[PDB]
Amino acid sequence: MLQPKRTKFRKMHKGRNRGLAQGTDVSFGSFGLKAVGRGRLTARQIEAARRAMTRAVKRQGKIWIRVFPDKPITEKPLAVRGKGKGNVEYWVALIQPGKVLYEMDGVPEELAREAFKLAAAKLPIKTTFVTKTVM
Amino acid sequence: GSTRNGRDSEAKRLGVKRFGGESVLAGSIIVRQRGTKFHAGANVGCGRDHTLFAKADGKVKFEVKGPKNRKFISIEAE
Amino acid sequence: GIREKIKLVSSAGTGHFYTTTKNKRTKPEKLELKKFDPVVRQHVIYKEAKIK
Amino acid sequence: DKKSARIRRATRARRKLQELGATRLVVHRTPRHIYAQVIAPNGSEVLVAASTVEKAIAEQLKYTGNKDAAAAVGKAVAERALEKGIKDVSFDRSGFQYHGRVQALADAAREAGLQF
Amino acid sequence: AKLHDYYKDEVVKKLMTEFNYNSVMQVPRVEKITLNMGVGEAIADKKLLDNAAADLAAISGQKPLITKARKSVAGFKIRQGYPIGCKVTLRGERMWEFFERLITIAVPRIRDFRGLSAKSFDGRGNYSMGVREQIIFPEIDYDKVDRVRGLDITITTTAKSDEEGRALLAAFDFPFR
RNA sequence: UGCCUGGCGGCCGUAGCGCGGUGGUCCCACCUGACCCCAUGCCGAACUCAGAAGUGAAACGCCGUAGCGCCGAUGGUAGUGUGGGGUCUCCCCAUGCGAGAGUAGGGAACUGCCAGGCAU
RNA sequence: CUCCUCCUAAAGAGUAACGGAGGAGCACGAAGGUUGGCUAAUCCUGGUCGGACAUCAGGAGGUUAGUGCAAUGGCAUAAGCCAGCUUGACUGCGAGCGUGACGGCGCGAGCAGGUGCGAAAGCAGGUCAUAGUGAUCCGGUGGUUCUGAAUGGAAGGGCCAU
RNA sequence: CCCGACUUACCAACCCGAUGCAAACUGCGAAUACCGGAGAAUGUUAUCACGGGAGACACACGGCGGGUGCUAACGUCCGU
RNA sequence: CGCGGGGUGGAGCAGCCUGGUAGCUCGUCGGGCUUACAACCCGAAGGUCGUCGGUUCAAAUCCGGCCCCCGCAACCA
RNA sequence: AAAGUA
Ligand SMILES: [K+]
Ligand SMILES: [K+]
Ligand SMILES: [K+]
Ligand SMILES: [K+]
Ligand SMILES: [K+]
Ligand SMILES: [K+]
Ligand SMILES: [K+]
Ligand SMILES: [K+]
Ligand SMILES: [K+]
Ligand SMILES: [K+]
Ligand SMILES: [K+]
Ligand SMILES: [Mg+2]
Ligand SMILES: [Mg+2]
Ligand SMILES: [Mg+2]
Ligand SMILES: [Mg+2]
Ligand SMILES: [Mg+2]
Ligand SMILES: [Mg+2]
Ligand SMILES: [Mg+2]
Ligand SMILES: [Mg+2]
Ligand SMILES: [Mg+2]
Ligand SMILES: [Mg+2]
Ligand SMILES: [Mg+2]
Ligand SMILES: [Mg+2]
Ligand SMILES: [Mg+2]
Ligand SMILES: [Mg+2]
Ligand SMILES: [Mg+2]
Ligand SMILES: [Mg+2]
Ligand SMILES: [Mg+2]
Ligand SMILES: [Mg+2]
Ligand SMILES: [Mg+2]
Ligand SMILES: [Mg+2]
Ligand SMILES: [Mg+2]
Ligand SMILES: [Mg+2]
Ligand SMILES: [Mg+2]
Ligand SMILES: [Mg+2]
Ligand SMILES: [Mg+2]
Ligand SMILES: [Mg+2]
Ligand SMILES: [Mg+2]
Ligand SMILES: [Mg+2]
Ligand SMILES: [Mg+2]
Ligand SMILES: [Mg+2]
Ligand SMILES: [Mg+2]
Ligand SMILES: [Mg+2]
Ligand SMILES: [Mg+2]
Ligand SMILES: [Mg+2]
Ligand SMILES: [Mg+2]
Repeated sequence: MLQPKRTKFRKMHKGRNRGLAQGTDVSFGSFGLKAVGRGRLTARQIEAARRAMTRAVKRQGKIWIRVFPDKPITEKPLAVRGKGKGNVEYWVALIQPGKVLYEMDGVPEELAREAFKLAAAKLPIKTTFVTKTVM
Repeated sequence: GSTRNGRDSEAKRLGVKRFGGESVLAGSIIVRQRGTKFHAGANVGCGRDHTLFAKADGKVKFEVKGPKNRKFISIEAE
Repeated sequence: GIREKIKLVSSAGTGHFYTTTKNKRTKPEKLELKKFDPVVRQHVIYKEAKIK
Repeated sequence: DKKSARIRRATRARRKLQELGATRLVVHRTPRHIYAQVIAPNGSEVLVAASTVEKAIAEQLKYTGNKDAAAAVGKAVAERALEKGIKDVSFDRSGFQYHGRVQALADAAREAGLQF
Repeated sequence: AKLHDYYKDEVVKKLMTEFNYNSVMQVPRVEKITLNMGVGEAIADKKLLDNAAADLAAISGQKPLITKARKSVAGFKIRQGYPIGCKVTLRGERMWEFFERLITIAVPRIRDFRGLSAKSFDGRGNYSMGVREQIIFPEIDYDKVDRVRGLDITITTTAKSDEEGRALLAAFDFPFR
């Protein structure tokens, strides 16, 4: 479960999530899982997908996670009415279309495709399989 | 529960009062600022709170001058 | 607010006084300064006294 | 660096003089020579000048790098300025201490007639 | 003065032949000699700093300058501005006389002396050594000392490297080991 | 008229660093002494004074050199004012404005006043 | 619950919530004026006690320091550091301007008188700036070419300082 | 005993190269909006000042930019 | 949940307020008295202060979280 | 004055 070791501030404005992603190329491995949709990825989701991927490849090759959950999300407890911002409960990464979420190397393409499909089944956002390009 | 926040200070109405090319009388405030984001040029004074004000009648002129690319305000005599 | 108010009384005998404050615990010595007396219209010596 | 230190020393007074729009009497001192210039308020035009590297001044001096030479240069620059009809300048010690040769030059200029 | 004349009359040509300098201004020179006493016990008794300064003045023939702490340090219980040392800077004739005295009298009187280390160079041709006891200087009377006191001696040289610094020092018959 | 140097400016990295070379008649610098004018919370180091034996070593100036800094299009992309639309958390269309980053490329400053030296 | 700093705040000002974060209710006759001078943190190497960290020397570095106290905006011509002399932390005024519903609050050249520092040009009407605060009434103290219930005084009142 | 000599399941600070994120980050930086000047056309002076008379100081929804809430509410609090 | 108060040698309790190594009683250990034990007498040791961060030249101490404990309150229909 | 136990 990824989460910043420390932060300047405990709570963050909701903000919005417009635009296209930066970091749209396979930069470290040979294969990638890329977001086609827009949304939030919780640390639990990132880790559930990481587990699925890693077990699919039998801990062979190498795996990079290109996104990090650095945005804290607060909630108000049940049966509370104002009275200040709620408590931080989990952490998310904001995802825009085109964002490469994970990369893989050191395995055959068919196995990478299978592992990535198993991983995408854990995620709330539509994704697509990509490969490294020379330019 | 309750919050430990909830405080603020009154707005200080700083900023540029007379923009480039405006005709002003001597004494007119040109900019209110904390410290010297803008610096005093010809016919301009810098007060104790770093307010820049006209020392002569004329037209406001902004420029960038010197080795540090600093911003100066002067008054062109009209 | 440890500093106490004091007056500086003109030595010219006019009764003119300035007022200020003083940390009496750290500087027990009497304050003495040359200041402008507008009654005689000259700078003269002014000496510390009680505020009233 | 000595030169950079002296330039830093001189900058505040030079900026004040420029802001005041004064005509400068700028002095430059070296171990061997001393120089004086009268510079217009724009800072880029020289009205009169005098130094110990001029033959007409150096030929009358035993040594060009002492107080006597400084006084001669001050007198000469003041006379040339008065001939041009200036009469009103501000002294610019250029980061040198107001002392010794620099002071002797200034005193000679004052005696010869420059008002500062 | 004697060591200065010795420098100008033999050491310059020795070093010029040794290092093939193209200019006499390239020859390493002895810029200054700085003596320092780190009297860290003055915080308990400032009079110890006074005694150390008197000893330094006797040794160098010059009034020492008291040196204060640059910043507060918790480990040594010192606040910024606490007087904790004394130093003397020697140049010119005083430097040369002290250099001669140290070479010819004080250094031989070092307890169990077997030569000074040749590795005590900072990398730029400056030498630093530590004197454990001030009594090696005849200007200090062994009977009137209230406490043994050491010091640091730094010879600052215009040499560009350790080899040139050690060559210059050895040209004066420095007692290297 | 040209070359070199000093002072004061304009300008404020295309102008600054680095690396290599080079200059002492003059100028500059280091430099030589200091009882003195003046000075060191010690030190003639600095400041100051009196000088001119030595050296361009350092510094400085000049020349060369893209290893950097710096500058930098065209095109596209992002955003966006107004009007319209959709599957409306976000977008699209018409019109107008149009980056930042990156790419090609540029690039080892230019210049005014006065003074001095040399050649002419 | 009043005051200050940031963000929210949509690149002029202003802008709400029991929105997100921190501070004030002082300090200083020098920590104020001015003249002259100066430049940081951190690390590496060498050096008696001395060590991770004391003082010394050199190098790298270039403000990553500093600012009487929050935060922001500033600061090398320093507003940061040191020293000499000092009281401009002056009195009367004030072109003009900013900011407020108002009461108010703020910036201000320049004029008169007297002053400090500087050879001089000049700078100085507190402090790098922005918090450090409390209307009116009622009274207290000093001053005063004002008033003084028949008149001279006095009481009380006004005005100025507090 | 002082030393030391190797090795790492190893952890690895600094620096170098590559990849993202920020309301309280900025070596860049729009569109708009705002201040000022000039010019034409148009507009029943639409502007400013002073004076007589008020009402009003419970707002609602919709668009856009946001805080809060769950990018919940025919929710709540600002800007337009 | 809200408001307070706390956490320091093996046990109970001071110091905290207000920044510069922290103590008492019982207990433990060694010795002594006793035939032996207890009581008694002499001597000695034992905690960087609940856990982390922040401020600071320096934190048991000040500030901010987190864990455990105690006491109040958690209501009108 | 204070002397418990095996
Ligand atoms: K050296
Ligand atoms: K260049
Ligand atoms: K704003
Ligand atoms: K002062
Ligand atoms: K002073
Ligand atoms: K007003
Ligand atoms: K009265
Ligand atoms: K009557
Ligand atoms: K009266
Ligand atoms: K809303
Ligand atoms: K609205
Ligand atoms: Mg936004
Ligand atoms: Mg983004
Ligand atoms: Mg504010
Ligand atoms: Mg010299
Ligand atoms: Mg050279
Ligand atoms: Mg373009
Ligand atoms: Mg561009
Ligand atoms: Mg170059
Ligand atoms: Mg605004
Ligand atoms: Mg706006
Ligand atoms: Mg409004
Ligand atoms: Mg409102
Ligand atoms: Mg509010
Ligand atoms: Mg408070
Ligand atoms: Mg100064
Ligand atoms: Mg008026
Ligand atoms: Mg006057
Ligand atoms: Mg005077
Ligand atoms: Mg005041
Ligand atoms: Mg101050
Ligand atoms: Mg302040
Ligand atoms: Mg009453
Ligand atoms: Mg009567
Ligand atoms: Mg009467
Ligand atoms: Mg307009
Ligand atoms: Mg109301
Ligand atoms: Mg209302
Ligand atoms: Mg309402
Ligand atoms: Mg409303
Ligand atoms: Mg909305
Ligand atoms: Mg309806
Ligand atoms: Mg509603
Ligand atoms: Mg709604
Ligand atoms: Mg009831
Ligand atoms: Mg029993």
